[PDB]
Amino acid sequence: KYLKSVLRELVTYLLFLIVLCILTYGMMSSNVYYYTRMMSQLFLDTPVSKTEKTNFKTLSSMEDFWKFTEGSLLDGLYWKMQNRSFIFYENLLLGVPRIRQLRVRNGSCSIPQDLRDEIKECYDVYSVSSEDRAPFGPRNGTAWIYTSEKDLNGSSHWGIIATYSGAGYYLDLSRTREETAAQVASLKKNVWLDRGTRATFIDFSVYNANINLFCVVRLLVEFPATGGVIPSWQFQPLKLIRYVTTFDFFLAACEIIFCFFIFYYVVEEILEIRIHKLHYFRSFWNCLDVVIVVLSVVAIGINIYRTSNVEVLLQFLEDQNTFPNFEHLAYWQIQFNNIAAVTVFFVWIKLFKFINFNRTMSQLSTTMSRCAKDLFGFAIMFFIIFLAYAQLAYLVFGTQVDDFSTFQECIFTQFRIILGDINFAEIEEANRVLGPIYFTTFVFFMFFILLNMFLAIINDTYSEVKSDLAQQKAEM
Amino acid sequence: RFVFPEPTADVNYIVMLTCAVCLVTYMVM
Ligand SMILES: *[C@@H]1O[C@H](CO)[C@@H](O)[C@H](O)[C@H]1NC(C)=O
Ligand SMILES: *[C@@H]1O[C@H](CO)[C@@H](O)[C@H](O)[C@H]1NC(C)=O
Ligand SMILES: *[C@@H]1O[C@H](CO)[C@@H](O)[C@H](O)[C@H]1NC(C)=O
Repeated sequence: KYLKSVLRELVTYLLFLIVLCILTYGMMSSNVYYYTRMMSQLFLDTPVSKTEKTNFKTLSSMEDFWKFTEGSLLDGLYWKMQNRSFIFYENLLLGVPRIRQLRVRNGSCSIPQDLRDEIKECYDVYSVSSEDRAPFGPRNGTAWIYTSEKDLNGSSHWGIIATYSGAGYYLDLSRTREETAAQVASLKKNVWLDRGTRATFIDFSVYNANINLFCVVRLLVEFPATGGVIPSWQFQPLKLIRYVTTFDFFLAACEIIFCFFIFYYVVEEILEIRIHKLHYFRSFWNCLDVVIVVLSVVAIGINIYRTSNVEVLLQFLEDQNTFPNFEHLAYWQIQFNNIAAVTVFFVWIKLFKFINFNRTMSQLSTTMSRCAKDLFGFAIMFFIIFLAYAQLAYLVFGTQVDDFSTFQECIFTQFRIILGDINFAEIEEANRVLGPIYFTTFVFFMFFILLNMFLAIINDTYSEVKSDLAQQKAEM
Repeated sequence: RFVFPEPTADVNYIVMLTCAVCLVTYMVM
C-alpha cells in the first residue's frame, strides 16, 4: 500500500500547522504598533525645550540630561484631565516613576607617578568590583544611600557598553508634576550626577484600558569613562489580564491543543528510536523534528514560568501609590517572542518533506540535495577569506569609521557591500592609502571571482542531475 | 596560599590565543 503512511502523517501535520498559525495570529495584534509609535514619538522625538533642538536620542552632554528630566519628560508624563494622569487622555500612568543611578568611587584607578601632580582623581570604568557603596552629598534620603540589589528586586540589563547591576541610588518621583519638579530641582541643586556616575535609568508603565494592554517604559543614558552620553530606550506592550474576552478563551484552548500535539510528537518521535533504528541522524529530516520538539518544550516552559509568577500585579493593585515593578515580565515576554518566532520558522521549513508529488519537484529536490556537499566544501574557503577581510577592516578602520567599530559590524558591513548598499565615501578619509585599495580589491575578489563559483557549481550540478535522470528514462 | 581573587570582569586574550593555537596544531597534526 504505502499510501496510508504518507497521507496520515500529512493530515496529522496540517492540523498542527493551522493551530500554530492561529496562535501566531493571536499574538501579534494590529493595535500594538500604533501604541508604541505614539509613545516613542512623545518621549524621544520632542525637543527638550522651545529654544534648543536636542531631543532624547541626541543627548550630547550631562547638562542636556538635566534639561530633559525637568522638561520634555515631565511635559509628557503628567497631563491635565479635561489626581491621576492620563498620558493621551487614554493611557493611565499607574504608580510613580523611579530614577536610579550607578556610580564608581574615586581612586579606583591608578595615575602614574610621572604625571601624578596634574591629575588629582580618576574614576575607573564600570565594574561590580569597583562600584561605589558609600553615602555621598547630604545624607538625608534614599537618593544618597546605597541599597542592595535584593532590596530593589532588580536585575542586570546588558547595556550597550557594559552589563549594569540592579542596585544603586534610587529616588521615587511623585504623582503630580508640582512635586516631581521640586524633587528633581532638589536633586539638581545638590549635585547628584557628578563625574563618578556611570548610568542612569528611568522606568514607568501605563495601562490604556480601551484595549487591555500594558506598556512598560525604560530609558537609559550611560556615561562612559571616556566622556560623552549614550542614550537608549525600550517600550514593551505587555498583557497581564488576558482572560477577559471570548477570543482569549479560544486562544487558551488553542494553547492546550498545541500542548497535546507536542506531547503526541514527542511520543511518536521516541517510538522511532529504540523500537526502530538508532543513531539514524544522517537524515536532516529527523535532526529537524528534534529541534522543533526541543524549542516547543522550551517555549511551553517559558510561558508557564512567566505566567505563574504574576504576584507583582496583585501586590501593586493592593497598594496603588508605589512603583509597579514590571521590568521582569517584559524580559520573559521578549524571550517568549523570540522562541515562538524561531519555532514558527522551523515548522514552516519542515513543509519541504511533503512536496515530491511529481517528477518536476523530485528533480529539484535531488538537485538541491546532491550539490549540498560541494557548496559546503566551497563555503569554508569562501568564509575564511571573508573573515580575513573582516578582521583586516576591523584592525585598520575600526577606530574612526563606526561601521567597522566591532567585528560584527565589519561582517554586516561586508554583507551590505555585497548587496551593494554602502559606498566608500567615508572609508577613504579614514585611511588615504588603504581606503580605496580595500574597497576595490574586496569588490573585485568577492563579487565576480569567488561569488560566481556558487553559480557555477549549482548550474553544473543541475545539468548533471537532469542529464542522469533523462538517460535513466532512455532505456524504457 | 590558594586564593579566589575574581577581581575583574575582563578577559585576557593571550592565554586564549595560545590555547587555541596549541589545540588547532594538535587537531591538524
Ligand atoms: C577622591 O580621592 C582622591 C585620592 O585618591 C582625592 O584626591 C579626591 O579629592 C577624592 N575626590 C573627592 C570628590 O573628594
Ligand atoms: C534632606 O532633604 C530635606 C528636605 O526638606 C532637607 O532638610 C535637606 O535638603 C536635606 N538634609 C537634611 C538634613 O534634611
Ligand atoms: C521588593 O519587593 C518586595 C516584595 O517582595 C517589596 O516589599 C519591596 O518594597 C520591594 N522593594 C522596593 C524597593 O520597593
